Amino acid sequence: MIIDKLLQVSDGQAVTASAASTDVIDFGQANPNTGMDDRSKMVITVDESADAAGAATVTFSVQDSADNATFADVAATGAIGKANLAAGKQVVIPMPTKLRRYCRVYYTVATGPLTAGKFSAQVVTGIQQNVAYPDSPRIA
Amino acid sequence: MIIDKLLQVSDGQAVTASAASTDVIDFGQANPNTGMDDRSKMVITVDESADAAGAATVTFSVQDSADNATFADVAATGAIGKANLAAGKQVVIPMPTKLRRYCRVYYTVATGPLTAGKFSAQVVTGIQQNVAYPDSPRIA
Amino acid sequence: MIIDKLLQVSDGQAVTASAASTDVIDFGQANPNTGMDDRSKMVITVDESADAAGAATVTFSVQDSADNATFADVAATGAIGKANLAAGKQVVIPMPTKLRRYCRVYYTVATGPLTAGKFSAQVVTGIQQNVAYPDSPRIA
Amino acid sequence: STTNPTLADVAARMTPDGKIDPQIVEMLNETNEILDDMTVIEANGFTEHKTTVRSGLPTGTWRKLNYGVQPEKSRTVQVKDSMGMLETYAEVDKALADLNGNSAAWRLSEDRAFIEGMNQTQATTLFYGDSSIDAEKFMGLTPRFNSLSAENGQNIIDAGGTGSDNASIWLTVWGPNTLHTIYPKGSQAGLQSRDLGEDTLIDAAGGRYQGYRTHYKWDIGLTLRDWRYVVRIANVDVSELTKNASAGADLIDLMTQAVELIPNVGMGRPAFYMPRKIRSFLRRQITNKVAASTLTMEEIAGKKVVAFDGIPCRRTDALLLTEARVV
Amino acid sequence: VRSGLPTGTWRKLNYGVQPEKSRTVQVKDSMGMLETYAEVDKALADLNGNSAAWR
Repeated sequence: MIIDKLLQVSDGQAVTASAASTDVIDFGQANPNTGMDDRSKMVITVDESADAAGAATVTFSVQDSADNATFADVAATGAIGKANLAAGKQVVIPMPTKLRRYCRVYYTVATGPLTAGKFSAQVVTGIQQNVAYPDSPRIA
Repeated sequence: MIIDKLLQVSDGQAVTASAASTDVIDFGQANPNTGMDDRSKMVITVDESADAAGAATVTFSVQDSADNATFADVAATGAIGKANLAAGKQVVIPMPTKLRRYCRVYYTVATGPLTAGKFSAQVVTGIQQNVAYPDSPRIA
Repeated sequence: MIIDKLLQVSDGQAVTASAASTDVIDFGQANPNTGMDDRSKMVITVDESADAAGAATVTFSVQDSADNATFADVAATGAIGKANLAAGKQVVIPMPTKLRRYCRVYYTVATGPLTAGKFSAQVVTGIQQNVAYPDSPRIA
Repeated sequence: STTNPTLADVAARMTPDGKIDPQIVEMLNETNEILDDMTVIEANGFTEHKTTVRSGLPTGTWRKLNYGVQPEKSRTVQVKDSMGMLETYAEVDKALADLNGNSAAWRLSEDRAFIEGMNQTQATTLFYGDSSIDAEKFMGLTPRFNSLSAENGQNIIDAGGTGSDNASIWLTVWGPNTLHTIYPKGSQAGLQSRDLGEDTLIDAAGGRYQGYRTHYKWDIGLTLRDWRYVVRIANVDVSELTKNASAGADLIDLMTQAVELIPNVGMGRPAFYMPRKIRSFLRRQITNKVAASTLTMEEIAGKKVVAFDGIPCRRTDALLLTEARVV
Repeated sequence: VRSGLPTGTWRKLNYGVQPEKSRTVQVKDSMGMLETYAEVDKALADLNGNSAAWR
């Protein structure tokens, strides 16, 4: 999986409270709409695990702003549970089609606070997803 | 005397107690074994002088380890006396033939503690060693 | 391993108490400084073994003198333990870089005294040393 | 504390009374060969390789008389999978390389070790490619077949071992539509050693340095179009192997049943990849089964395995011998 | 004799990865001389004419 280091935000951020990503992506325009390249997508990988007091959930969500100051959600995942965040779980959020300057990634954490677990968010084209599909399944 | 920025260890350490060197050389292998090189050799320079309560000696000695933690001497000089350590006296230790990862230089100081004297250790190829030799000595 | 019959000292000496070498090398000059050949090196080879009541160590050390009267260390090894002195172990001392007339070999035996063990000390140019090196080491 | 590493004054370490040692004995190079055997085709998507694969058949129906039945729809999912780039620079302070003029001789002796280091890494990663942990690497042969529950789980053959001292053998078919590597638009595969020439460096302080540098791109991905064409023979406890196909796990049946697992070896070309340790016990086990049969006096050594079943059986070192047993 | 290969890295776009170094140690091995003289009194080799036959 190729990654652009510049489109990388949250390099390996330790998500404990419901906090935002470290870096905020700045496009060189008011309406990048790079959701429109029909190719870009946010990926959040997980390490090491959704360790928590539990039961907790982590909602990954992309946010836009006009300026780097006040954000609002443009895509969201849903309450992905702890123990669905084993080391190695690509949560893909497709890039929203109407992007504005300054995209960020927020982590909506359901109580209690996550105690250990990093996540790395990046815009790629595109993910490595080739899971095996059944064949017979009578044989087998 | 040409020098490797990295093979410099203990830059001008004001060795007062019988202490080990500041920096520990980490070779990148289980067995650098650079004595077989027949070229590398440790040099410890002295400045300004091994002034102390006296009469004191500093036994310079190299140490190996498997890991950067527990050392054992692999070569040594002997009790080099004070006033044999004026500013400008290289005590050269040829490099032990059977080195390990992580080499360092220990300054074994016999009592009393040194009051002044830095020592500069580095691995070079090779030492600048030109002692003057007699002439006749009849004439004159 | 080529040997000069004249630099040969301690042919197969039973070093039991902490003693000196039998024979003393007399170079024909005040300061041979034979470390500068960067080629000459002391070797103490072992036979048959360091049997002692144990656990004992043998710190081999080269000594110079101005005249053949009092010796002083100019090189040393460190406490080579018993059970590292099986029949067949070259313990190499690189030639001290600053030699005087009359070099000898001292065997500083840490207590208790050795019950059996011969040693061969001689200056050679240079040693036969071919240590086994890794393979992969993943396979196998 | 511990100081290092670009290229410390151990050019000394590579020379004689003289120049850089040409005849250097290349120790840690191993002769694994998927890299030679592997097929390379440009990947089709932007930096991934899409592949449409049939997911559901229309079934048809037995139809009772006078009754107009449902139309069917053949459902079909597609999968895309990515590449990764593996590349490195190789710098030396120009002052260190220049002495005794072994500037070129050095660049060279260092280079041989770089080629070998890349093959070493590429093949070690083609088998243990975790794109789920390392993110940056393309995903290889494990854990595409890992848990026995996975849809290609039938294709991994449990050798029946247990504990950590156990390998796996691979059986694949390299060909356009069953398994291949993929390289980008428009970077070519594989390993490109471009020599950057002399250029300035930076001392960590800022304090100027100056040196040579060499690049080594080699960017591959890996289509596994369908897991039906790849079968893994897992938990081969290697300590328990015996030449008498006796205690522990036999290779020859565990190997042919892997051959029967492939739906027709038609295209492109099959290959077994076994750890060298396995290849040896394989040679011995074969001659031992044939020994109770018909082997001549002179063919007592046993021809080294070449074609197991008319499938080249390739030795690959960059393949772990102490692998965790696959639950 | 080669002691270590450079390991390389996978690099994400726009991000320079560290240079590698190929470590390599050397091992030397010695000789020994094996020789003898073989003297014969010249008179003994010459007699009954076997100088070269004896030699």
